[PDB]
Amino acid sequence: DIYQTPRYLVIGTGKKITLECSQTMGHDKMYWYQQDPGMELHLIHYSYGVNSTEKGDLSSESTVSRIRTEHFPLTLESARPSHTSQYLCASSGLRDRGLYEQYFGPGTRLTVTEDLKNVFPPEVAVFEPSEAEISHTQKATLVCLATGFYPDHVELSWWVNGKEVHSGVCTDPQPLKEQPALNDSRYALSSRLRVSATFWQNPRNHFRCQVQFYGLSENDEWTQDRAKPVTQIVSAEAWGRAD
Amino acid sequence: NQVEQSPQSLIILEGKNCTLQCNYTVSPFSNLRWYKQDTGRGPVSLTIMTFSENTKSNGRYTATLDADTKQSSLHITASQLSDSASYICVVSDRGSTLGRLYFGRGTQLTVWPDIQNPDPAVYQLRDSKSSDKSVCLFTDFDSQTNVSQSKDSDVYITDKCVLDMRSMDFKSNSAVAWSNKSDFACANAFNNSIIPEDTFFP
Repeated sequence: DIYQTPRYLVIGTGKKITLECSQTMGHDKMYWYQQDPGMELHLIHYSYGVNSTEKGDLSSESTVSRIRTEHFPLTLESARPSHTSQYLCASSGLRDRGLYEQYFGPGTRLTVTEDLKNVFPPEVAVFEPSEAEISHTQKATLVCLATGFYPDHVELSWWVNGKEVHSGVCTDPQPLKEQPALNDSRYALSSRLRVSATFWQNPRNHFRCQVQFYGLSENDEWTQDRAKPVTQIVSAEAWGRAD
Repeated sequence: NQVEQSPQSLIILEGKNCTLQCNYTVSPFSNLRWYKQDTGRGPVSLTIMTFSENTKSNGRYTATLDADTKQSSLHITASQLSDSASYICVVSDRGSTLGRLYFGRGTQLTVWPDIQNPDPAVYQLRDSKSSDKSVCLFTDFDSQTNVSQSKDSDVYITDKCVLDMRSMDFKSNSAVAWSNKSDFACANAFNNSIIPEDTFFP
């Protein structure tokens, strides 16, 4: 398939950046796109094969290289806020019918920030179903709250009895900004897990809200005397309540 | 742009059909595609059509092309929740390695549940005191109820979300409000919103 690393990247300003892109389908034509969240796909670079390198309809602070057919790394220069967005890698091979189909990678979500001192991991809390809901509907809704995080590099998941669930779960598509008047506002995100009342009333049932946070690496320089806001798991749990 | 899409966005209930439109000025023309892009992910190719083909299907997705009038439509049958995504029309000028791709801005589609038996309520959710917060949950309202974000950097209101209890054949909408400040109570958490008259406030 086609691959991209990193998936998430937070970086201070003025620093060099390289976004890796690999493809093992043996495809010749490869592309790089930039997309602001909610906006169109702007083509920025592409390649025809081994040693081809061309620019797209948007010129940026960026270069690519195609040394090999497999790898198509992108380099972003002196890191500038503007880079904040998603970078999509793609390749097209002759699927059939005389036609080339495009295949896209998972993408890199980049945030560029003034100072890394603005990076903070989330806090996670779980809230138990109200008795009122239980009696009125015979259902039970847990709410999970992730708050106080920057940047928006988060993945929330629910684990019941140690297995991940998707049924009965809804996570906010977009996060909230704690203070929406500030450039580097921290974020909050909310999710619901809904189960039957009897399930909830079994005190053997175990519920976990897990938030994977993508932040700094251990290699990244930290001078802030607080815990380095490294990539980490923050979690919160509840148990069934007989009542 | 040489590729324009219509409408900019629409919201439909599950069960219903809809039609997205693409018009282009790209010349010459070799083929047209429809991509589906889920939030936070990369587009997936749905369908490719050449200038001499009228129509191409992929499951409940059916694309139509009239190369004469430079117009394509994507028709979606029996919409479901997962159909919620951005749909992109892309046009290619030439049918080979040398062709360029032209991307429309895409159409945002949202698919809400069809809630026949609404039971709107605002519950208060305890546990924690882990958080010096109080969590309110507005739930079980039908899909016409609009949830408005409140304008207090103290009072946070999420937009509405659809949850699906697959094994019960049950779907529900919900919005979560909270605030650390003491001046806060679920009775007026959703005041800024027009909640139904019959909303259960326990």
